[PDB]
Amino acid sequence: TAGRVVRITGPVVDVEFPRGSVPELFNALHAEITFGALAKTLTLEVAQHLGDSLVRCISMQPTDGLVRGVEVTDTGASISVPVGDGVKGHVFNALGDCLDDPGYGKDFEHWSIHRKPPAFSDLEPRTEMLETGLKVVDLLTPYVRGGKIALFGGAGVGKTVLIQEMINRIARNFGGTSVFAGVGERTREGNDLWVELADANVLKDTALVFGQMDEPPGTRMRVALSALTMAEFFRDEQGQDVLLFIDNIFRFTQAGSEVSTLLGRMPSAVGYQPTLADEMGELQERITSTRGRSITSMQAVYVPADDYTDPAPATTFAHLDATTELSRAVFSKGIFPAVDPLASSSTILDPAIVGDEHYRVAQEVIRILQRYKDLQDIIAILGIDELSEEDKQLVNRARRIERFLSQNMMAAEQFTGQPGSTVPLKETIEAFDKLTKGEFDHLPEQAFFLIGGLDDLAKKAESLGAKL
Amino acid sequence: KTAGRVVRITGPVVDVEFPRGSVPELFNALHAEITFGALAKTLTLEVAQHLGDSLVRCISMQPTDGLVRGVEVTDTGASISVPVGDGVKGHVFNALGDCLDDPGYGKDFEHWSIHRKPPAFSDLEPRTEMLETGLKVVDLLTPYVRGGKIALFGGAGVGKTVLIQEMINRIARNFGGTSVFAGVGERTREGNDLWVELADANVLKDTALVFGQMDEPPGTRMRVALSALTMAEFFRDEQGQDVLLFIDNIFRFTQAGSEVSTLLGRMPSAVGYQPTLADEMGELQERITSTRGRSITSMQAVYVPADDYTDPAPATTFAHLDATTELSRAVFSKGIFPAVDPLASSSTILDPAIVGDEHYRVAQEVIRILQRYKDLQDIIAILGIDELSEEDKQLVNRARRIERFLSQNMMAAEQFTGQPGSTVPLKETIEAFDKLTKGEFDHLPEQAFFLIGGLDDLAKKAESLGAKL
Amino acid sequence: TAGRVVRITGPVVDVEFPRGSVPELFNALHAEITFGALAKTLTLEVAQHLGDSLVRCISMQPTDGLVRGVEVTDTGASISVPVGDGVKGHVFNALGDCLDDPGYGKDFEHWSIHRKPPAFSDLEPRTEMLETGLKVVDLLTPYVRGGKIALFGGAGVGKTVLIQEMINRIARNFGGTSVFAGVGERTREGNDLWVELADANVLKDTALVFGQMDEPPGTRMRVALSALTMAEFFRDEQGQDVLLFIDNIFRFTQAGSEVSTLLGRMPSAVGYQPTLADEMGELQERITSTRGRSITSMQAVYVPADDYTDPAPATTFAHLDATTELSRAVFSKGIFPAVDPLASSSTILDPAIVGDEHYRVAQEVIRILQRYKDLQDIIAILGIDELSEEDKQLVNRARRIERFLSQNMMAAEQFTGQPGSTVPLKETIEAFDKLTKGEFDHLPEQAFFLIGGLDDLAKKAESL
Amino acid sequence: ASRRRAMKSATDNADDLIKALTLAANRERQAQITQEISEIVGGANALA
Amino acid sequence: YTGSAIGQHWMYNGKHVLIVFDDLSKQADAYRAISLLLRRPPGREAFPGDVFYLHSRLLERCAKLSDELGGGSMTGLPIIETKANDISAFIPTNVISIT
Amino acid sequence: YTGSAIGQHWMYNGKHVLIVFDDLSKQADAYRAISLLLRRPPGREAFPG
Amino acid sequence: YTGSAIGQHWMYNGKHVLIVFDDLSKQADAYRAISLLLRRPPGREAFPG
Ligand SMILES: Nc1ncnc2c1ncn2[C@@H]1O[C@H](COP(=O)(O)OP(=O)(O)OP(=O)(O)O)[C@@H](O)[C@H]1O
Ligand SMILES: Nc1ncnc2c1ncn2[C@@H]1O[C@H](COP(=O)(O)OP(=O)(O)O)[C@@H](O)[C@H]1O
Ligand SMILES: Nc1ncnc2c1ncn2[C@@H]1O[C@H](COP(=O)(O)OP(=O)(O)O)[C@@H](O)[C@H]1O
Ligand SMILES: [Mg+2]
Ligand SMILES: [Mg+2]
Repeated sequence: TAGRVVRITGPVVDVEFPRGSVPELFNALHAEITFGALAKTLTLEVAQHLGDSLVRCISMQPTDGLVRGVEVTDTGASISVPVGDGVKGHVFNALGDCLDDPGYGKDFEHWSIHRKPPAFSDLEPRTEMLETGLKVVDLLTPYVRGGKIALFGGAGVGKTVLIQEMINRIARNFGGTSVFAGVGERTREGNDLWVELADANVLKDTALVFGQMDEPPGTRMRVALSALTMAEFFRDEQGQDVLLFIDNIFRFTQAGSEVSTLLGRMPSAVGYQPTLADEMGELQERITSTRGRSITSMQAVYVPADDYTDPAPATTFAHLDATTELSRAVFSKGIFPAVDPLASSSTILDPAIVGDEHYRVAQEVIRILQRYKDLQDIIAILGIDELSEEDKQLVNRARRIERFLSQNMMAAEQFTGQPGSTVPLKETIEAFDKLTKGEFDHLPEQAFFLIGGLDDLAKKAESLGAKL
Repeated sequence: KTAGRVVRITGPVVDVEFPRGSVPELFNALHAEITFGALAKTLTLEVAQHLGDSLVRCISMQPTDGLVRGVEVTDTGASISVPVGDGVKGHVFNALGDCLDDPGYGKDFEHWSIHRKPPAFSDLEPRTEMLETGLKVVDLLTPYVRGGKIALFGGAGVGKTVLIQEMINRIARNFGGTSVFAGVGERTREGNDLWVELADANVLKDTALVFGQMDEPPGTRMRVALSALTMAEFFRDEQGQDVLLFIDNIFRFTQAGSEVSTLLGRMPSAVGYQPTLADEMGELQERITSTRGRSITSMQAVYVPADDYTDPAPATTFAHLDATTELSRAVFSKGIFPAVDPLASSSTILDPAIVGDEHYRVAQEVIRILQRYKDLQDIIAILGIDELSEEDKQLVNRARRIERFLSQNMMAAEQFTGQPGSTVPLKETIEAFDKLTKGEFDHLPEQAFFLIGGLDDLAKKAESLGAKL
Repeated sequence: TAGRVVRITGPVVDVEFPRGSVPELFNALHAEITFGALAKTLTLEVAQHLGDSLVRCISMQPTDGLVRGVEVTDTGASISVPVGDGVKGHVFNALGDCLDDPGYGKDFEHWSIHRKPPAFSDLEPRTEMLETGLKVVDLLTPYVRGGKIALFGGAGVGKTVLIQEMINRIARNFGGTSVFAGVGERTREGNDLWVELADANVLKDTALVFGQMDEPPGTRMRVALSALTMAEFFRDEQGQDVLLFIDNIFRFTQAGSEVSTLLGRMPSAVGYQPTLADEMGELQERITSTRGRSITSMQAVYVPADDYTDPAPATTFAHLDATTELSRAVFSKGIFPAVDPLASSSTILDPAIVGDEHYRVAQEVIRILQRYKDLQDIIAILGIDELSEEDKQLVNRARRIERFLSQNMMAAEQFTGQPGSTVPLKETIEAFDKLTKGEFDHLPEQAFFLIGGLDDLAKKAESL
Repeated sequence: ASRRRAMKSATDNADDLIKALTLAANRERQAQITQEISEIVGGANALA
Repeated sequence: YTGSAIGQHWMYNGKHVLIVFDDLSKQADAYRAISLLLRRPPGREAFPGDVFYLHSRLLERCAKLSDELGGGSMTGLPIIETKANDISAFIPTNVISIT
Repeated sequence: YTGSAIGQHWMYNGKHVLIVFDDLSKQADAYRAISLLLRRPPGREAFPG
Repeated sequence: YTGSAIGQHWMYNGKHVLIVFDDLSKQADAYRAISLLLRRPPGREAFPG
């Protein structure tokens, strides 16, 4: 009844089974690599039924050392991971194996990682602001409790630092459960996060699932599903509020595209798999709060080559309630967090949810920044003296506003030595109202760089000789 | 017997079926016969791939028009070989070693296979001896290396061939060693002009010319460089004689390789190029090299398609060079000859260790001024020079004078303008550009610096214009 | 001898035939969809011979409901459209089926839509000008008889009224006829054009052929050939001057590109079909003057991304002879037709064709209008008073010239009581020469609106 | 008067710059479409 | 097409219908995915050769019927999401030409 | 190539020939069309190598 | 990978290693060439998936 390996080509393995014993799609099969240096048990996932009792499968582990014709065993079910309160405080890989305690969790209940999304009738839109203490996020991209939040950006613009900052700000005081999913990111970052959570004593409430960029495409494709399965158990079964952090969700799509052509799929535009949107929707529609069951999800989304029109981020955009879009231009200016205020968005940034004052101040800030962006090239070529008095005043205000949107972040201390700060939402709204009214135009713009609230502004202005 | 037969013909590429045990080795030469009247000839096919079932895919050196399926194909048992020795000097050959200016000549010479491994890594030694050409821009900003590899990049009609002629005049003329010229996919009339010019200048007696030109099948255009390089290798490794190797154009070798790869059925790489582009280029280039005690100064003109310097061909060629002159369409448009882009060109020996502290300082100051002018072009294209600061205005005037003074009346440019060329000693070049960078000639008009040699020419032209140096 | 469907892949259908009965290329085959909801007769155009007595065909109708193995009939000829005087005043699809009266024209003579251009010796080696009677077109951008004219214009600038005017003029001043080819025709706009031409009473003089937007690419690709076949019959058999309209030619090119993609052919630069130029040439070279009779074609051209170097517009413009830009600014002035005198152009506006005096007058008009356009911004912002007296008089002269470029069209009668006017070319040239000289500045501006020659100008002068 | 002349010159130079940039941008647009199609069709052929 | 059929039932019965498609670009992406998975030849942006047909046959069902058929109407409000305000992309170009 | 061969016949007989190609852009387009119809992989601007 | 293995032998035995890859662009090009010669389906810029 067992199958045998017929073709091996990178992470894709063709397996022939006796007629009537062909495994179902997404079933987990087991093969053996007996070579001493690389001896292991490969988990393959059935991807396609090629016909003639052949199945195309994706290896979860490197196929180096695999031999043609070796026995392949069908487990009869999909990949399944342990679920329950025992996952909290531990590190797992995509297959449910505990890393910091091998063998732990083997006796837990195991849930299949493949699952349909919640029924549409159980979906309730979430409109409740989740305060963070970050000026730019709270003012322009207010996050939603139980909603879907994303941090878009190119390589090395501050997505991981921002995720760590939000773990510090949100998860530390969180009363429920946290799940972190490292998807195709740096192993060193995973170790740093593990140690930092242990230090903050947040780890006991956190389940960490890692599949890193050194893993084959299959692991990077299924790690997000594993972590989401744990989070789904905590949501549906345990009935508790869940935080879900994913970094980086683009790696799921990228891993899908890596094996797409080896599966016989004709490429789509920009070298992506034809089923980009379908797989992304299958994964994302599970990352949601249902009626009375809350998942506040925060996802880092890599934007390939800073191109926000790339198919992957463009498809991802529709699945989010709030989006903080980090910019390489803002980054290179030195502003941190390198948020693009004109590009970021939030579905609860309207007067009904945040109130008239907050909405008006945010809109005025956006208008000033848009006008400054329009005038930037004029200033570059013809100089600022050829602007009108109103335009010059607007430019001064806009420069101060953009500096004040930057903040000394708690997780950025290792990069600046400066301890971080938290600004209450009321103070943020008041300070930016004052800025838009021109009440701080007498201070040097350098006074507004990487500070907290108004008291920090006054102190830094004093250090620079100005008075507030 | 043991001869194969033609089974498939797809332009220059031919599939040949041999009896089992008689499949020729890779790169072996095979002979077929075209018997049709006007096209009757003998085809030389180079084995390129083993397809299995005792089939070999081969690249034809001559056009396959008139070839029939099933004709007998004979295996020479070896690869294409070319004549070598002192006898090749003064004669014109094609890629296969046939003498063109005197058919039958060199058939009795020692013959070397055109395929051989590059020198062992242990025999390689870096070369850093400066080669003084007498061109201001080259000597100052991109000093050439004696025994090193020099390249001249440029789009269509920017002056690559004229600069190759200039360097033949300036280097090969009073040269004690041998010279090998390899025309690779260039104009045939240019080959005839070079032949006649070398005969007139008496340099032909020391030069071996090998031509595979535009109207040749891609196989010939990708093997002629190997043939000429084989003659150069014989002179380097057997007679211990300093060798000059001029190649024009090596991008045509890459292009012919791309055409062959398309015909061979290989899956295309980016921009339609052959997947083995870098590998073929490296295999060719690593053979062009000096070894310990054996010097080859090679100078290759590299064509840049559609002025695109990021095209894979020149992009991979860049890594194989010690000095790289980059000819620019914009500089050419300004009328500056040689149309060298002083900011994109480079030389491995332009460091204070090799060329001295003052040479390096003057070169770096010139480069800094030109870079600042390039930066300011964005402002100047809109508002002109008058919106700049006084420092920037002074720098821009200095930069315009410098870029004009990097031009020169070349020896090979006389045929075009009728003006004899000029040679500038390196010491004078350094002194003159030091004076320019310090603003000692700012009062002279810009045109005083255009297409001249040293400071004496500068004085004469400035006086003729109306300013006194 | 009938074939049978073997493969169905969207609009592409493979058909197997007995060995000795494989249809010729471009032959029209018939198949039947018998499912009740979608029952119809598919027309298949043989595109390729795949071998083994299989042909790859493009379905002219959606293949939904088609079944493998259904019998396929070969008509023995390519797509044939009805021809004759009977096609006037009726609407046909790309296959020659009447839309306003199904079954009409079945008994007319039928011509294959695939025809070759006139032989080389039969072409006219001397270019000729088509005198329309419109001042602006005749003077500034003369039309070429048997030539091609691009029409550019945004919504609501009188493009439809201009087409009606050209239909009127070809029918009345040449004893000719018009064929309208709606390539990628919006059904709403097709119905609007039908009703408007009927109301204007010029529908009797025009034959409409619609390949509509909701059709598979094959009919959108062949509708232009169908209309051109009707026009060729009128030119060759009836000995008439024809005026063929194509809107939009870019949609013909795009339908060809889509057909090429469906047939699995490797796309060319910018993704167009490899044979883009060949198809464009095959279409355009049939619009020519032959043995004293001509087909003149006005063609709406869409320029992708406003990029005139794009392969589609670049290929189309290689065949065009004149350009007529309809300007929103000109229309907003009340000038009709809203032809942009400066954006428009014509390749025969040179001394060798239109003579020295026509060129001289046209160039003077262009210079004056260009100067006025340059001064317009100063006028608008800093005011006329700022301009010098020389500039003021030049502005007055240019305003009078641009008003006189307007004309009371024959298509305007249905909108305004006055009938249209025709202006002989010589009279137009002399009148505009005098206007440029400055012989009518004393007359008021309003005198120059919507009139014909100098007699109308004089009469409106006394009237005011 | 000289400022008027200078601004007229600058506006004309901006016209020329915009025209050249639009030409280059359209060339880049066409090249990108062609390259995307080349990649798509090459992948499809590899799977043929 | 489901929405268009539901609306067409009312339109042919003398009613007036407004249909919003949000967004047609997502439909085009889904159809491209299906066509690629069926190995149909691709064109620009990997779209099949009948994506323009996909959208045109849908949108031409929005019509103002004549009084003979009851005078019902369906008004279409297709929505297209451009990227970087690129209206010259393939699907935006098609839908702009169609509407 | 037809025009070139006709001219070459005269040229190789001591005659002087002037050949005009109007224009080679369209010949390149036709050759590209033939190559793409042959399914030869294209290069820059979809042209054959 | 050879250099990485040599460095890893020292790293796993308590030594500190510094490895320079000069440069990975050419390794990527070589891998693309190998993959194309094996006729594996290419991706962006002909690189393998
Ligand atoms: N130093 C110079 N002085 C004057 N004119 C020159 C000079 N160099 C080049 N030219 C002009 O440029 C033309 C092209 O020169 P050359 O043939 O050397 O260019 P190229 O880069 O080799 O061209 P191609 O791509 O056609 O092979 C020459 O015929 C001559 O007209
Ligand atoms: N708030 C900040 N303050 C100072 N430096 C920062 C900040 N955020 C990011 N950086 C710098 O930018 C780098 C990239 O951040 P990270 O989020 O790790 O990359 P990515 O955005 O690719 O995830 C960091 O290593 C850090 O040096
Ligand atoms: N010569 C003219 N005289 C009077 N009115 C005109 C004339 N030409 C156009 N118009 C008016 O301008 C409008 C333009 O509409 P139409 O001609 O249908 O162009 P389009 O179809 O592009 O909107 C018409 O409604 C018509 O009333
Ligand atoms: Mg990161
Ligand atoms: Mg040359």
